[PDB]
Amino acid sequence: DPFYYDYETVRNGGLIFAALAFIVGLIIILSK
Amino acid sequence: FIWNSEKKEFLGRTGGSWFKILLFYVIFYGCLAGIFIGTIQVMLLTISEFKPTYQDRVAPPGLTQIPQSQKTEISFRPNDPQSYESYVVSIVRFLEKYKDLAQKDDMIFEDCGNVPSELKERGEYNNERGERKVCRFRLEWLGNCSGLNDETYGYKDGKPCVIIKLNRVLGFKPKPPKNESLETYPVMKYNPYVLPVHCTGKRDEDKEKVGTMEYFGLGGYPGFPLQYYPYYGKLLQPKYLQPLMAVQFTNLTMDTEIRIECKAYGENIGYSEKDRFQGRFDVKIEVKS
Amino acid sequence: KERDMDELKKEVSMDDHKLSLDELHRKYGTDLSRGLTPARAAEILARDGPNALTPPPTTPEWVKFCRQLFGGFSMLLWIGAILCFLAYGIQAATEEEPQNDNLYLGVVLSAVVIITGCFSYYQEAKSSKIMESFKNMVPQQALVIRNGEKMSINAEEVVVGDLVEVKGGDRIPADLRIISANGCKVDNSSLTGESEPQTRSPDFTNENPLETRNIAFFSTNCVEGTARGIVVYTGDRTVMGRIATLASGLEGGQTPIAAEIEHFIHIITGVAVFLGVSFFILSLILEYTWLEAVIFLIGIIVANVPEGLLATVTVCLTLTAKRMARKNCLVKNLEAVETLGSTSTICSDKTGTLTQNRMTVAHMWSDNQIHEADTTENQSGVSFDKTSATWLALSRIAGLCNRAVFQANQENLPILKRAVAGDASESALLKCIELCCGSVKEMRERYTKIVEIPFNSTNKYQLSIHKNPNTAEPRHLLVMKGAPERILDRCSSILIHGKEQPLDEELKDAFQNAYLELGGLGERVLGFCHLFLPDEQFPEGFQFDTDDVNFPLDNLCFVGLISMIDPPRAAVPDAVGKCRSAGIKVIMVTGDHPITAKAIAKGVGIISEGNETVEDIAARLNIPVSQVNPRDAKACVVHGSDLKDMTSEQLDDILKYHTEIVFARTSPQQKLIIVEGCQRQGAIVAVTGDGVNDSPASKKADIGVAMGIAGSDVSKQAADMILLDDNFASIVTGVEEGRLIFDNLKKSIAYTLTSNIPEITPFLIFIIANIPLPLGTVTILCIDLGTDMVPAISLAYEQAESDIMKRQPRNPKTDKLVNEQLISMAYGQIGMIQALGGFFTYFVILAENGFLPIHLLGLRVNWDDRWINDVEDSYGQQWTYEQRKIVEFTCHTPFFVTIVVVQWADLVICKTRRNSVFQQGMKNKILIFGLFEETALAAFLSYCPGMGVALRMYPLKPTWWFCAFPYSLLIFVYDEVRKLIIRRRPGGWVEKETYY
Ligand code: BEF
Ligand SMILES: [Mg+2]
Repeated sequence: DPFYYDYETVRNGGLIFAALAFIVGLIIILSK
Repeated sequence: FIWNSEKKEFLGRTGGSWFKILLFYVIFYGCLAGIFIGTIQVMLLTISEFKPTYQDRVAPPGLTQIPQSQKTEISFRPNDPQSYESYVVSIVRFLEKYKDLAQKDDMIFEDCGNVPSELKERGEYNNERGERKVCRFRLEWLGNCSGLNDETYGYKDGKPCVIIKLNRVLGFKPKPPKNESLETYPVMKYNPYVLPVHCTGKRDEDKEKVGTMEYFGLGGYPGFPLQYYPYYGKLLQPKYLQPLMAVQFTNLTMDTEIRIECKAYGENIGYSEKDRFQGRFDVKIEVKS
Repeated sequence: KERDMDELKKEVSMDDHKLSLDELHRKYGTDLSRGLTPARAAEILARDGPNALTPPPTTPEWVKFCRQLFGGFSMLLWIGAILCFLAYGIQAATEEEPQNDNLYLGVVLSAVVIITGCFSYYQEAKSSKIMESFKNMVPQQALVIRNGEKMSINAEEVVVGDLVEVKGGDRIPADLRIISANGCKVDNSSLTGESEPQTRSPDFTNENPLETRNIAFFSTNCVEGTARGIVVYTGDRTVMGRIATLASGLEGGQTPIAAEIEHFIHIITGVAVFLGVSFFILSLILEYTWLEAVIFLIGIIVANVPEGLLATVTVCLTLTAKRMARKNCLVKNLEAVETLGSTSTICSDKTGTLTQNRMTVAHMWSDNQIHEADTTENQSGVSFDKTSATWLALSRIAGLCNRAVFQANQENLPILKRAVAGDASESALLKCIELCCGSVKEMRERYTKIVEIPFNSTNKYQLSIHKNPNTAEPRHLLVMKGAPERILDRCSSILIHGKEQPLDEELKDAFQNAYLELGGLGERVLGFCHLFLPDEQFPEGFQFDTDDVNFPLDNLCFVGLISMIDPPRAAVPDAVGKCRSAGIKVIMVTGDHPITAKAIAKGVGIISEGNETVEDIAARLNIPVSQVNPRDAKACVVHGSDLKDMTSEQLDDILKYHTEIVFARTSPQQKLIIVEGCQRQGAIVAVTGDGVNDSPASKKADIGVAMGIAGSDVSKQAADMILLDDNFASIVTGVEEGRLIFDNLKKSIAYTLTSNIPEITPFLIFIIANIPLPLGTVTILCIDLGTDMVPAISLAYEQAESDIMKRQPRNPKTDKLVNEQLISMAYGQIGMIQALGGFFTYFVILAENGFLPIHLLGLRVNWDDRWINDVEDSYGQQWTYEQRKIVEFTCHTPFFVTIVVVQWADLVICKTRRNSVFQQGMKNKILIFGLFEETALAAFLSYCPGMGVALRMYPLKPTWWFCAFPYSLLIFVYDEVRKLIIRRRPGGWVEKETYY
């Protein structure tokens, strides 16, 4: 049916998008 | 200071070069728009002129009423002619489009089964076929309430009554529940070609149950006939007349207010706790006289 | 009648020192050597007040905390909170939705304000905490005589009119009239700014009672000798008591920053009410019945005011003033951090301030040649050629001959800033010995002191004799230092390269002209001489005595002069070289003497080598001074004599027609009206000091500066800044930072403000064309205050776009923090294109699911009715309530996504105001982190589970992000070609209209 979206995977995935970005910056702001 | 109103060779603030600031702003906004306007014009060539690209949000259709009251509460007086006029003017204009002389041109209408029939697939959802005929609808199939000249009129002046209508959903081949009905309460063995609903004093506990209901349908069933589903959309079927369904409350204590939930069952039908109107239906009533 | 009291305090004081000691003995009622009995003194100690300052009259309790709760912007935002609750009103009553809507906002507003003030109060209380840990008041007890009998009672039981006896080391308990003395030099550096220690005596000398000799002054300490004298003024009646209180009793004056805060609130709220309030008039002006026509005003107008910037600001300053906290220079208040960058004039005191207030060897005379010592405090300077024997001799001379000695714990301290109980000349001399020619511990114990002669009364000579540890000539050694004129009289033989000679009148006038040359350079000169004794006439065992001439007083062997002056702090001169490089006038004010002040200021460059005063032009022409046109002297020296005798427009003409100004001999109060005078020009003024004559000038300056160790206590609580290490190079940092932090904030404000255009424009048209609510408040809360937080802070760490110490200081009138171009920029063009993309972001979604754009006109009416569960689109689909509201809050959530996106373009293009971002680069770390974190917070918020349930915001379908792309793009493109054309042709058009 065209009336059921897989919302849970793109959700599992922006959260991945969010951490990596969020942690790249924690690798960006502590250059040591 | 606070007096730069009309300064020499200058108005309040600046002005000798206003034409400069102003002209820049017209081009700019005139160009901020010819961009944006491009962009939305783009966005408009990618919308299927026929099917909604995204339909997932209406996943569970719902049950609405004809007298879309203030708060699903029908509070009237079976006496004062005006106590009930908001409500029956709304009923009078709702089915203004379902009288048989309105639907005279056979060119766009066709005479379908007068019994709940099978899915009238008229092709595919593209425009290769011409304009599809619309199955017709005779006030007859709604009895004792606006069933023509026999009774009705007071439209519920005495024992209150109301039509339930499904939300047109482009494409909905509504799937009803199979003959193994997972607790569908008292209903007849016509579970094949029709989609049902029923109403209750209260939800899932003890109830101020006070009511004897009587349902009116196409040939006399309690639901929705499949020979009119799913809708082919407004551009492909104008003036299309979706199934309506009428429920009547006879034995009503008058000076007290109870509640009534009308649910609708099917794999193709679902329910939401946050939306009391998804898949089910709520109305409170008070025949105060 | 206390302003009349505040005014006889900006006036020079007056007294009565010029009387016969008998006329003295008649007025006050007391004896000269026997004093007043102690039942009369138990009758005067309670007729008024014990010799004591009324404690600082300022004691605000911890309820002073509502101060950081109001002000200019917080109190300008204060209304908003109440307005929200005022808009909250109807919801509470009429069954609507006050439960969780217009109530949380109020809490948020309050909490936000609360935070803003709970954090700019906490700091301003960890810096009133770390300056109250330096006040070590050791109370010092007066030697008071009472019923003849020297009775040293506590510093607090003494009275006007009984004797007090100072010896060496006793702080002066109060203001006296010397009636007797013996070699009594006291040190008033702390009270009037006089440098070298000043002698005290009973006869009557000058008339300005400060510089006179028969009067001492509280807080100054008696350096040497002993004196007797009579107490004139007690308690708050002293001179440093008239001055502490007038210091205490003037206004801190507004800082140019909270001002650029105010004219911003003028424009913020200025258009806020002008548009919004007048714009909801329009709501009811169309046809909306009054009753519910303004039922949405509380909120739609709320977006216009930029909630959040309040926090972003009090941090951009907090990070700056944590960096100045790492270089040893504390701000008592926040906003003063900037002030220095806007300084066009810097007053600065001589003693204790510009200098070390410690006598130190300056120049030296040997072999008819002058040698400049090292005169700094951290030994980074020029050391003379210490190879000649003339030096070796002159050295052991000064080393052997001194009463001065090191204290026990004086080893690990710098050889100069360490302590010396003893004289000044003997301290500075002992000092330049232990540094230039080895240690003085084993050189003053190698020679056995036979008979000494301390400083005498007639002539000038201090002398001693020792025996011979050398192996060559076992003859005896004699040494003597004394005045050039009175030691040139008793001398005859000379010394060079190890062999003697006699006095020729050629080198006696090369001596009379490098005494008058070294002495005319402000330096107190001292000759040094020695002689051998005829060891045939006095044997190797004859212990001489102290009764008669035991050795030749004439035909001695002179060696060399030796000069000393109070030398500047090391970091002083370069600090000033930068001062004027940035075009800051540097004027010098000091209560010191015009020849010592003429030599120090030429030495520092306030007066560049080479302006002649009105006086250098007149002794050189050999004409009367009244002859030269003051127009031709670019520099000038003014004796505070003429100064009492002077008005405003006059003072107006001096500061105006004179670049290099040095004021001399000015009472504490006379430094006020100086600050106040450089303040009748419209410029801002930055004052730096040491003792208590600055308390008034340090408080009335836009900002006052003090010293930490070398300072006193009445101008360390009045100044608005303190210098802990006493390093004066740190000021060079401060005009650089306030000028920079200036230019960054300008970027910072324009960032959050641009937000405010796609912020409200939604609440606007939503009323215009009757469409659904394209953006929510919750959304409005996570930008002004949620994501936009860290990027508006990362922009505070932006670096410099040209040479900052190159451009002259800002004109407080012209260069506006928020000038009218920024708004034509942030509110004018960017926020517009900004609105453009969120709204483009807004149509695609209602269109893609099913609601075409031309369809949505007039819609919101049926769409905000909680009961219309059948709502047709253009495709003919019927939609319930919670369904299309769900489509609403996810037209809330990505609009916000689209925002941050353009907020990318914005933050990247506000980073530089003039320079292409490819020349300035993304070297800003935090700013990268900002990009990363802001996106992450955002993307965390939409996709987090039960986010639709809590905040009314759901996961986005993927094809939504990239909709703000060519916009944030065209944005970056627009401002970059903007910031290139300004680099090419600034003079014509472009720059003038835009450049914020
Ligand atoms: F202390 Be300063 F020389 F006025
Ligand atoms: Mg000083």
